[PDB]
Amino acid sequence: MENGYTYEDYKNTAEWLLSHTKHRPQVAIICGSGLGGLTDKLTQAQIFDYSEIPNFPRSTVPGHAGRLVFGFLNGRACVMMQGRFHMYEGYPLWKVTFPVRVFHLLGVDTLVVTNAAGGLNPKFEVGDIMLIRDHINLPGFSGQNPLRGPNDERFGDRFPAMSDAYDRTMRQRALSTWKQMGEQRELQEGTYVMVAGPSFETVAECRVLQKLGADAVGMSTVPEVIVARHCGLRVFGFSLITNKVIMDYESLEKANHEEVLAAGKQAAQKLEQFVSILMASIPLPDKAS
Amino acid sequence: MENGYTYEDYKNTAEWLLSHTKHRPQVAIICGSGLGGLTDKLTQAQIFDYSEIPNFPRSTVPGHAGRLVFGFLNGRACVMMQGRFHMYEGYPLWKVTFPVRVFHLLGVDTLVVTNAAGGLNPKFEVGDIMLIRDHINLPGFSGQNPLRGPNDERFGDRFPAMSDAYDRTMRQRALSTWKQMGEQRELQEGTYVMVAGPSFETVAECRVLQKLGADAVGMSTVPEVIVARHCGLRVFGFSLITNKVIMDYESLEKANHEEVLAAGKQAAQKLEQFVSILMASIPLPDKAS
Amino acid sequence: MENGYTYEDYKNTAEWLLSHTKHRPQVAIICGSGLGGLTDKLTQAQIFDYSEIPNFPRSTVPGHAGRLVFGFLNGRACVMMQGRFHMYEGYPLWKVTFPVRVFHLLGVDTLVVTNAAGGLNPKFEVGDIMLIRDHINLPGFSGQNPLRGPNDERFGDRFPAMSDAYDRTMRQRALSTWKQMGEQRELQEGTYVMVAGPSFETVAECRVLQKLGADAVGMSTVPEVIVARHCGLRVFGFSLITNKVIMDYESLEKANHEEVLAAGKQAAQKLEQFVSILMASIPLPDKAS
Repeated sequence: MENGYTYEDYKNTAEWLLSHTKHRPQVAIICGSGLGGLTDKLTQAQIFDYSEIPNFPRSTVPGHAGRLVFGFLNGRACVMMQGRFHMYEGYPLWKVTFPVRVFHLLGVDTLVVTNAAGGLNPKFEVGDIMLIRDHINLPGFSGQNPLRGPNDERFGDRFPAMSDAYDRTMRQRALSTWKQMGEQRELQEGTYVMVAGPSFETVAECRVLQKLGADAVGMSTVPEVIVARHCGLRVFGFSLITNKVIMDYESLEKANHEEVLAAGKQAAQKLEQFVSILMASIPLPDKAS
Repeated sequence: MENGYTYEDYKNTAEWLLSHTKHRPQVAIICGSGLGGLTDKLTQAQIFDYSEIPNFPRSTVPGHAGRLVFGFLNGRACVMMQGRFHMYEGYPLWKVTFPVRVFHLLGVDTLVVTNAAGGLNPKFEVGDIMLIRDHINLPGFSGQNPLRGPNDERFGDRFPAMSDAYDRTMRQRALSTWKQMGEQRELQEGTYVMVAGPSFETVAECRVLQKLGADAVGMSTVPEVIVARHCGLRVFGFSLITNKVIMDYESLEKANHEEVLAAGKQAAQKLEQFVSILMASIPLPDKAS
Repeated sequence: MENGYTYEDYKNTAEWLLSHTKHRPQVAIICGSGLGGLTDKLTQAQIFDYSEIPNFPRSTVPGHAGRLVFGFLNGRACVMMQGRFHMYEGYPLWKVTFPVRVFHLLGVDTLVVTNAAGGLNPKFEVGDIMLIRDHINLPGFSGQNPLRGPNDERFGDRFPAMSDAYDRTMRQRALSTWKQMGEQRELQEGTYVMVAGPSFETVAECRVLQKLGADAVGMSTVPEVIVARHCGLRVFGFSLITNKVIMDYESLEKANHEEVLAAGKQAAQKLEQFVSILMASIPLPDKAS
């Protein structure tokens, strides 16, 4: 089953993208539930809705918010994805991941991946920010992987490693910075595990997920990271912790992400600022030092 | 990948169903290996084979037993599914689950799901009845989920919860009743884990299944329960324990479910009676108390 | 979803195979990364490239090495598969497994399955040979199983067991023989777990894989074994251990299988010799004793 997308298809989409924007971004950022809020911060912002870009997986049903805004965020030139794509939505992983491949041909060397997890480690408060340090791809344990097909050496190897996925440096460099800004609560670090399907994890499941030694759980970020690294992109990311998964038999109270009122607002604002002062710590190709 | 079934398709099938039967059931029951034996108990029984109902996933190869019999079981009006459908049989989960959606439009508020598991908890005898208390969907950990596609708000939310799947009340109300009837052996309670594929679990696998903290294992009941709850149906179910999965290196004796002689007969008879005196404990919409 | 291959399709391919070769093999061997090296050992060797056999899944992109050579190895008549097929390559499991079914109709009663794993047990050196003793099919935990469809009683049952997969005798008979030849290092024994997708296991993943109690990991050998046993073939196999999966945060050195220089040569040579003196321990249909 090869990818319905042929190399010329990306070429095409990059080019296009590169003939409609005087902008050459060095960083792609992927925005997650209640986090497209970061696109307000850009400067020289230039917005293109998927619908409009030649082969772009167009968005489904949930709302009018999902487009590609180019701009300037603190010194570095970025591309930002508002509204990503998930497996639950019906998309083959060669669709969720398409963006990353074009970003490659734009000329992006770094990618920050945001998301809003469920925490599973008993020391996490809704509000927390977790530096993804690692992942657990269950979907991939079974062949649900974006690199599943004939390989495209123009993209990468056949068997890329992942010990290594989320940069040690941008991870040290992130840790330091939370010093810098001198924040209240701590900037967690843990493993991120993915789970596909839309319904939520029951309680035996929350317990497997936790015995597997995961700290947050969600329905995104691993496909995109894998094919990001396949391509040699520098990857680092964070998780906004919204829920706090029940590992005991009880009457859940909970019902939202950010919908309620400050749930995503409050905690989402701090990561948006964090991500924004981090642009500064990301090496600049012109390594003219 | 949306569901090959469009809302009008259910509408159609319900209607039909509702213009061929003077019966309006308030309970659907799903019968599992060696348990269609319950349809003998109905009264005012009205039988319709799948083949005959407009979009109904028609049955495969194993035998002539698989149809939909409406009737009367102890006071409540039920619909009973003799011979369910599995993933191993080749069916997308939007096929295994179709029935549940029509039951929805029939006007069913409750669903009991029977099945015959393998026990994995070292205190279970073949014969036992386990109240499923919870589940572990491995198939779904990877995107094999029935809610995988664009959502149908007429059916439900996008991200339904499952902490909650198997009613606390019908579960207390079941526990009590085994008192009532005053039975010999005890009515177990545990977690039910699903596994797709037809071949049986080897011995390292039986051990993962058990470390994951499951108590019974099978190849059904989770899809149907998930989309049952998606729809706000009251769900409760049981497992008949037929085998007793080997977690040590040895020469299995075993070879059947019920095929042998009383294997499914004996133990299947008690659950059929149990299910039958439970109709009485299920609330009656006319809540005229 | 039935198998795109209909019984007449195998018939056809066997026949063909059986009208182009005066050879009737009693053993199929499946060769794995850096192990087609065994075909040099045959005698009366007769080579047929996939491309050429009527329905044979033809090979992809990686190189010119992948064909079916019949011959004579120590007394027994074998068929040897140079270059197997994987899920990562894009193949439905009814494609990876096709070969096994024809071997069935050739008249093969035994199958040895080679492969080159990653070791996960902390006592294994790259170089080691592990007698697969058992398996963990994650792909199958989710419905990615070769027996997924309508059953073909001419092939087998519906629900075949696997406690039993890798022969106790050929396993004792193998153990003894490493005595016989009197080898330096020991002939390991452990559980083999499969994982699909091409990229490599990160470090939380290596830890799940190991908590699941696996000892080696790879991207082959379980489909083929399952449908081999479905068919009542005697199965036994080995793993060549090439890597030594990182279960700690560190800077991997590693980069190859056999590519480097003696990595696959050295260790691959010993298994090829081992497999070769084992032909002698495999019962001979003419049981004229």
